[PDB]
Amino acid sequence: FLDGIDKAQEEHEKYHSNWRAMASDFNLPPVVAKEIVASCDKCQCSPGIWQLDCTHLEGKVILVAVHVASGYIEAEVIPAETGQETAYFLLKLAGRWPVKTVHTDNGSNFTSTTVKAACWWAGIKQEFGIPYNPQSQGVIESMNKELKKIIGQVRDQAEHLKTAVQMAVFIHNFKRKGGIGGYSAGERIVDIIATDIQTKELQNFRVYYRDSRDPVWKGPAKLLWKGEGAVVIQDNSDIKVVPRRKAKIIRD
Amino acid sequence: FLDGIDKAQEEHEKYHSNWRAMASDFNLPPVVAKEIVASCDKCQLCSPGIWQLDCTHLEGKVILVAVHVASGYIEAEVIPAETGQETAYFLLKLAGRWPVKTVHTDNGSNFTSTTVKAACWWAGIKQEFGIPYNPQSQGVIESMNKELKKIIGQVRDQAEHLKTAVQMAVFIHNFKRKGGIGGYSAGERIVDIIAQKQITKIQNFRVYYRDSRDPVWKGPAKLLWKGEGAVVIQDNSDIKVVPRRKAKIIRD
Amino acid sequence: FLDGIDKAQEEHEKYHSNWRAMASDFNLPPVVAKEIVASCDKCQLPGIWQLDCTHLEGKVILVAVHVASGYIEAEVIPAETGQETAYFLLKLAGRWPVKTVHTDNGSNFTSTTVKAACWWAGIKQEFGIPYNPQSQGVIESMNKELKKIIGQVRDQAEHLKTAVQMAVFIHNFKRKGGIGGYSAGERIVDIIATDIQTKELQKQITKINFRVYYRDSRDPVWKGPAKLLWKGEGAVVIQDNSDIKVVPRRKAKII
Amino acid sequence: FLDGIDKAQEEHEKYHSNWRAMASDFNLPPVVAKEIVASCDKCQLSPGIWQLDCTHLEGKVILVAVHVASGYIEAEVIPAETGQETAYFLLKLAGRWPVKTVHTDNGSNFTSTTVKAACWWAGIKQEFGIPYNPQSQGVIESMNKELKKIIGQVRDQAEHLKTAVQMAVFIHNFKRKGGIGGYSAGERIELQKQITKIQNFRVYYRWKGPAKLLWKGEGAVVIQDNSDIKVVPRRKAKIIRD
Amino acid sequence: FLDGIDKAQEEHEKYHSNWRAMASDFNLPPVVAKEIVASCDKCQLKGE
Amino acid sequence: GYSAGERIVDIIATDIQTKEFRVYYRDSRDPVWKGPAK
Repeated sequence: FLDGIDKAQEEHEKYHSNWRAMASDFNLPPVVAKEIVASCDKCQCSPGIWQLDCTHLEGKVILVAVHVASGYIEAEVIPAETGQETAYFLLKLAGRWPVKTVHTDNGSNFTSTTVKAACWWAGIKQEFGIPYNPQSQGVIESMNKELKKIIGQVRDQAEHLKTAVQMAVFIHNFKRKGGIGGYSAGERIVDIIATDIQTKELQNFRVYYRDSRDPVWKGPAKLLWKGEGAVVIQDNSDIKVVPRRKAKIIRD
Repeated sequence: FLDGIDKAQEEHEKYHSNWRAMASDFNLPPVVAKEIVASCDKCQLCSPGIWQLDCTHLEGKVILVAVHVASGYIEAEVIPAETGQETAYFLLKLAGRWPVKTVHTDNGSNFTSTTVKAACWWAGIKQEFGIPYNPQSQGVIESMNKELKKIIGQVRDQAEHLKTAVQMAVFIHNFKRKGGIGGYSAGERIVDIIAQKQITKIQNFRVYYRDSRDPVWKGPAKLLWKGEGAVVIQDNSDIKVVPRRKAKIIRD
Repeated sequence: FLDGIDKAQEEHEKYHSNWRAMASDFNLPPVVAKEIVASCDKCQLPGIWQLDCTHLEGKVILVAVHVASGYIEAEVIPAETGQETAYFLLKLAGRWPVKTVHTDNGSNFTSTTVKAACWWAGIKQEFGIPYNPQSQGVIESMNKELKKIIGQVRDQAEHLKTAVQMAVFIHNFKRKGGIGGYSAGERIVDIIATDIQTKELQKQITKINFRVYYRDSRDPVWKGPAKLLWKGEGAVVIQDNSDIKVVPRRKAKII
Repeated sequence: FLDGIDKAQEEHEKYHSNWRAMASDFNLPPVVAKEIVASCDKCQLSPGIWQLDCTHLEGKVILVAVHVASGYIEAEVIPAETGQETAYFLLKLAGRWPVKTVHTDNGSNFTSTTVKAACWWAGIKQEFGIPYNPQSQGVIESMNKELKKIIGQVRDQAEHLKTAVQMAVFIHNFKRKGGIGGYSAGERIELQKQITKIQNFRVYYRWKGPAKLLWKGEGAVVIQDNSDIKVVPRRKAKIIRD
Repeated sequence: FLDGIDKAQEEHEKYHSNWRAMASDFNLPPVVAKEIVASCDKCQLKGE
Repeated sequence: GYSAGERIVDIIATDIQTKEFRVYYRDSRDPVWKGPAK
């Protein structure tokens, strides 16, 4: 495993990624894997949802996007805060992935005409203001701070801070694997989108829910699932989880 | 006649069928079709996955014929010789076109040949020799043999070699002769008859866990059921429900 | 058109694609999509099949593929003459309802026999480079994968032709994959049943044909034919060259 | 799963299909599924393969990234043909997909050192010349022509190429669905960790020599000794870590 | 009737004879003669 | 043809059915909330 040890050490010389990742390069139990971090001086929901934000590191404007469900990053140093350039970058996000809804604030950096045209052409919905759960915004701001610490480290390696911003984007996409089972943002992204296509396909049995309180039976309800203790059904826009011994079964 | 009726007459001269096409597809009145068939000298007027096979001779040439019980969709090809090896090759060619599961023969020496058994194995085709155990196909196999012989009796004027005339007759009997229940050509009916996939579509569907608070936690769920206004997904050791607005579904 | 079809047309104006979306996602009948691409100045462009050849181990192998599902029909051909390709194309035409075929301009397809085969069976053929040779690249990649398959199966078959057939079947049924791990057979059957239902849907769509001849208003002359739009008791609405008119049924004739 | 194991092994005796398929017959995690290919004599043998190229249009330079395995095309307008911009674009590529090896046209702007530097610190390999598979060789130019044709219609709705290029890219990524069954390029576009976790254990069974451990189920312990796979009950063997 | 259909059409492009005239002259089933009239644009001159 | 008694039955039932809090409208477009709306 000396080759694996050398490879993991080089990886930390380049990436300083999570020790959970480096356990893979070591191909060794965690006890040694902690040593690379210990010795390291700088160390020791719908798939179509995205959010856009901004930060002002070192007097420059950095606009960052995150896929909420997986900790993915898409970022670019923007020359100016004008809505025209944000429109171009939102065009990029929309082209590269099937993005359905975007959560930003009400500011003119997003309510400008160009952004509205971008959403109109690409087919994206946007929210303007405070989301119902600003803890997600707090999480992405914490991610912004972690990217900033990352930058405070990488800037030893990049002559231009913009390039270090990109370097961080990639480090967090792939090298910094963690959470659940130590997975990179790329892995979660890919798993989520494959799940999404299989769920489009998933989206011959109908049920007459037997409302014994009348007593009466409901009409041609659909069977969204036949669990073990209950049988979900949908009735127009309402989804009523019926009792498993009080649901008729019609085979179509 | 109308351009459509003239085209139908030319299609008759091409395909030796009058009533089965223009009376049904071309909406010709029955009187005109009856007059045409009167003038036409060439117009003398179970367990899906179950096929027959048989051997026939004509003008010193051997023809192996594959039939379908469930709609009378007939495949055929001229054989160089009655030997078993050619029969095995033809049955091979059969296997890849439709999910053949069990065939019945006439216990002939060329069919009891070992190589036939070998092909039936490595393809996965079962042999049920003797006569079929359903009192419809027993005379139906010979009736469709007679039908093919009669079709060739008219086709032969447009082919000097049987090797092409046989395919001509096969196309006629597969599509240009439409009848039976509502006037469905054998090919159509077999489309219908052939029509685990849906289970395997959703086997690896994991879900980004959220809840009614609309969070960005995106826990490592497994999709259990979809529909009726929400989802049913397991959360580690427990079970909950989430509206469709959240709980993004991805492949594992 | 329907709100869905109007939305599809607006999405075309937004995205400059007609057939790839409304024919597949919006379940539009192929005739309407063809009419739209014909009218679409920005669109220069189940019955589609392609035929090709390969020269594995010094022998000629001619392979057909159904574009929409990854199906295979192949046979080791004794020679490259158009006579035998005519016989095999006869086989393809008999076995499935094949409407159009995409090959090259070579004499292996422009020979007289192939033209007679298309004439008898009712098949159209393209000769040359298709507008999207990436499909040809895909089928060539499939040819290479069949060749790797052969490099493996030839441990099992005494005659390479038989291994060619074995591969045909393996890819038809056993090698299920894509979308939800489906065999070429499953996709083929789904597509053709959907095609039957779309013929029925096209019939019911075109129902709502009718030539209407009518006496115009104050005009002694009868005109027509106009397209019928709506038929009440006593009156009809008619389309006479993009000019909607309302005519009492006493002054109209519906054929 | 012994029935599943036998079925997958027979399938390889007949088909030698992808181990990804055989994971289904096994109905088991990938660690065992790799073994059928590993033991297969005709087996035990490129997604992550992208092209890059430079194009010009109306006096503007456009760098285009393609994917061989589905024709999913990325692109962006470049301020100038210099190498540094190319390195920045390739950087931006690295973080979106696990790019592993790219091929170029040996141009001076691509043979520039900074391109090599970026390919290193990201971990991207360069295979210059022309691709060694006779599909992408004409496919790269065919998709270049496709992008040019798409722009030929897009241009009426964008006065600057910098936006028209992204318009064409979104069209070619999703709004053009075709190929096998009509799948848009975007749609078309753990086991090793388990293998690495267990490959440091040695098993002594019945005592016989050391064996490579493969699985540690609930009722058995599958091993591999002398290039042969033997199932033993759990109590009949001892597992130690080396 | 194949012979008579071609003749009745030629006579109809001159005379526009109604369907009974074509059926009597060219020995036609009433449905065929009616189809000849029906597909004439110059013979559609009466409402219901 | 309703005698006064029946009509008054009807009127008083209508009356009881007709017998049968301030809000901050949350303008998320800003996002912002409105004042003491009634």
